[PDB]
Amino acid sequence: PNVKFYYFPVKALGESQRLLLAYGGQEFEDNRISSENWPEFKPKTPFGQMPVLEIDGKQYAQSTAICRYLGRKYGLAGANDEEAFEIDQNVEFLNDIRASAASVHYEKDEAVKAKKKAELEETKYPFFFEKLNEILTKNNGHIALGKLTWGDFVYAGMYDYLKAMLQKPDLEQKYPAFRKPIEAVLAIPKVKAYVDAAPRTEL
Amino acid sequence: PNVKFYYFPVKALGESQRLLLAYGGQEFEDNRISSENWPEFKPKTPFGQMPVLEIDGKQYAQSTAICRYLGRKYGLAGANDEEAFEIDQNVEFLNDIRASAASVHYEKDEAVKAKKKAELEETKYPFFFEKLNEILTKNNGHIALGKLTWGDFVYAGMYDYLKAMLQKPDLEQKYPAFRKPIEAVLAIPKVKAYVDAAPRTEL
Ligand SMILES: N[C@@H](CCC(=O)N[C@@H](CS)C(=O)NCC(=O)O)C(=O)O
Ligand SMILES: N[C@@H](CCC(=O)N[C@@H](CS)C(=O)NCC(=O)O)C(=O)O
Repeated sequence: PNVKFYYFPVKALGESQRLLLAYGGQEFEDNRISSENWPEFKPKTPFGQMPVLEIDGKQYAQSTAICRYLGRKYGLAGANDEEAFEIDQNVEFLNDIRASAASVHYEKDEAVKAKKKAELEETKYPFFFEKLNEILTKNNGHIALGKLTWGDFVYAGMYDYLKAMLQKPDLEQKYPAFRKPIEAVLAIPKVKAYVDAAPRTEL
Repeated sequence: PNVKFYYFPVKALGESQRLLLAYGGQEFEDNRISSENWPEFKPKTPFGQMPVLEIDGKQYAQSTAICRYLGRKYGLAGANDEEAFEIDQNVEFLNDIRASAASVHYEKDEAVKAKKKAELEETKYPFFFEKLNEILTKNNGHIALGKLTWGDFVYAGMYDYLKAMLQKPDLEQKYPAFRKPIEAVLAIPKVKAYVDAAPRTEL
């Protein structure tokens, strides 16, 4: 199909779709829209945001919903309702970690940012990280089902952005499992080939 | 099946599952766990939080993932991948509105809460509400597909909690469409019967 993907020139919420498209052997226009040019595209999007995936002229918005749809098309969404559920479940936990980190990162008052961070360090982060370590260990380096699923692509796509927001670049020294879903996705030749060819960004 | 649902004695994130179970004609133990007793249940949950749905001893956590699963079991998740996608997409937009309201509501510093609110009033809320009004209008009073789906139950379950966080109890005076998904769910006899029999809470 004619496929076009629209997102900013970063990984953040959109890289997981690019990686999923690479997995599926689906060639696509990687439309990396600069901040300066974005406003001319914004009213053409379903909700006024990116990412947007366009397939034969039909637009799909909302990052996780797009990854789930691509995961289903590429056989990465489990074999029945209960398996599909587990992936949704573990990805929704990942989104809580992202949301908690985002609440610190996007605080523009450096003083309030500082107290929010301290508070999360003692009350949510330790529990999130131990829980993520349990899940990655239970699933042998994967986010769900003990094998490759679309949830590994969501994890791989957002991992650096998460780390940048957590302000622990050194996260995976205490938790070497945290690298494993990325390794699983980058082990896939097509995906490795796309990543080797693609720009790098810090988030 | 033997079904048990565990959540706090409020609607917030868990009411949508109770309503979906009522729709499905699935009798269940509505286990409303008080804050004071919660800690004894917390280590028995998959992630250390509620809601948790237990079916024949197997636990399902993560609210949206549970609603999607129940929606699929009850034929409320569309008829193909593209329809299922649209529901996921529009519910993920709803979650952004919730997340934005939550960032104000859970601010414990009343001064900072005040500036965050003012900032959202001029920069995200007007766009969210117009966009939600468009979606509800396009879909004839529903969150997606122009008909009843599991996304209407998510909306119905969280609507009061959202309003309490937005600090616009008067939301649906400017936007009478905002009441419609609730009307669609409450029009269903089993669901109306459960709601008539169930406790009321302000969120
Ligand atoms: N829930 C949406 C969130 C999308 C979102 O926040 N997009 C941001 C970038 S990561 C954006 O388009 N900002 C531009 C704007 O709002 O004008 C999704 O996951 O796709
Ligand atoms: N992403 C989870 C969030 C669950 C959540 O935040 N649960 C809260 C109540 S709404 C909770 O269990 N708080 C108790 C605690 O953390 O000890 C979901 O949607 O189910």
